[PDB]
Amino acid sequence: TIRVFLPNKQRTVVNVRNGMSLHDCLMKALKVRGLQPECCAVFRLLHEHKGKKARLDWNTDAASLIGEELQVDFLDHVPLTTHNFARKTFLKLAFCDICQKFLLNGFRCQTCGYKFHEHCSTKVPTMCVDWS
Amino acid sequence: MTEYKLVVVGAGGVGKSALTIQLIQNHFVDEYDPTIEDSYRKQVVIDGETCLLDILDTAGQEEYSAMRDQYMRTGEGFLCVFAINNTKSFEDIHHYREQIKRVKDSEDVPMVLVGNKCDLPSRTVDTKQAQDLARSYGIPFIETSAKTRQRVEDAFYTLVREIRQYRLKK
Ligand SMILES: Nc1nc2c(ncn2[C@@H]2O[C@H](COP(=O)(O)OP(=O)(O)NP(=O)(O)O)[C@@H](O)[C@H]2O)c(=O)[nH]1
Ligand SMILES: [Mg+2]
Ligand SMILES: [Zn+2]
Ligand SMILES: [Zn+2]
Repeated sequence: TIRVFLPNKQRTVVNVRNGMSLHDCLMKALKVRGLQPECCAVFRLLHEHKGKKARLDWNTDAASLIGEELQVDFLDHVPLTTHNFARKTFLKLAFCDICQKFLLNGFRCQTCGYKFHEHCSTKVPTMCVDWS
Repeated sequence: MTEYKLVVVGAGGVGKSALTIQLIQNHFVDEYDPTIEDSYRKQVVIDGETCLLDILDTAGQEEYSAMRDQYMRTGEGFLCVFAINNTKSFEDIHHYREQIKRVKDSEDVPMVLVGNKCDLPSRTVDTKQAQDLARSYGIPFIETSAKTRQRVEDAFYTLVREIRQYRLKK
């Protein structure tokens, strides 16, 4: 097995089959957490003073990393972050971005502007997309 | 933003991972991938409050090491899941109850009994059996179905309210 730390204070433990790349081991774990491998990179955690982690190719055989501890992190300057929800009364006519129904008293992300009902909160995408 | 550290425990194949992924993704995992250790984080709104759920999906038969006793110590609420078509999984609920009460060395640990796979017609655990076990514990009981997403939000939101009421001890 290999312990892999994932973005946003998450983690998972994957089984090691010889020949299976790191991409194929972490594909399901990333998709379930609303993450894409195209925006991430896998690192091998070092345990010294000079450097915390070393980048690995997504096609690296996971069998060559048994006994190590991996960490998946976002690439540099990716337009992904966490939402910042806040209560809002929509005086101007607004509709929920999930069910396309009338939204009078709901919630809104102060960054991306995602507006939704209370009972629609689970269907909101996990990652906040901000392209300025 | 307040945080709630939830722990999902139960026997193997009862649908612990299917209920969690259904909550944070609205997607039903049809395959069986046995869990080892998976931590998830999702922002939801429960009773008009922005909550940060930190869900820890555990394994069916987990190693009785210091790792298992550690997440039970830092867990604030526990979801006890059993399959209604698996009587042995319902019998294992008693062990999880007493195990959580011993590692935390306290009572009134927020807990919810969850009967999963209620969409199947081959029911072997009667609803009366689970309600009698839940009432003797003082914890709510909920029948869920990760396939059709029936009362999946009700299972986790109930556990969060149990933690809110437990945090008001003063
Ligand atoms: N019909 C039906 N099948 C379900 C339901 N929930 C889970 N399953 C099925 O049950 C199987 C096992 O599910 P899973 O979530 O992996 O169980 P688990 O408790 O996490 N097992 P483990 O502890 O080994 O990781 C899967 O094939 C899944 O599709 C449900 O509500 N209805
Ligand atoms: Mg599982
Ligand atoms: Zn946002
Ligand atoms: Zn809505």
